Amino acid sequence: NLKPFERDISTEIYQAGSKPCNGVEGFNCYFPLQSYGFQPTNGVGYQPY
Amino acid sequence: CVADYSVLYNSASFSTFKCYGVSPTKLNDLCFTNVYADSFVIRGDEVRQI
Repeated sequence: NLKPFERDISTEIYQAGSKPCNGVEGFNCYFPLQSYGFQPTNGVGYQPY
Repeated sequence: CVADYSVLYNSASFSTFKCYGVSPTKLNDLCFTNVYADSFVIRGDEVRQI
């Protein structure tokens, strides 16, 4: 977890298991940023604030 | 019984492994009163419906 008012621009691949991920993709490792699917048909609470 | 989910999850044989109440790393130390394993065969197209 980040500290108070820390910012993090990092885009390097996250590892989610015991085995290494010395590369761009895998089963137990991921790109760390995910997009919000902000469609107007989303209910409130799923809309952008 | 004692459940070694770290042996289970870090295996390569699973084409899908997905958890919904927890991130899977909690299972190594989190405790429960009982556990049920519900086990069956389906088309690979339909694993998403589970």
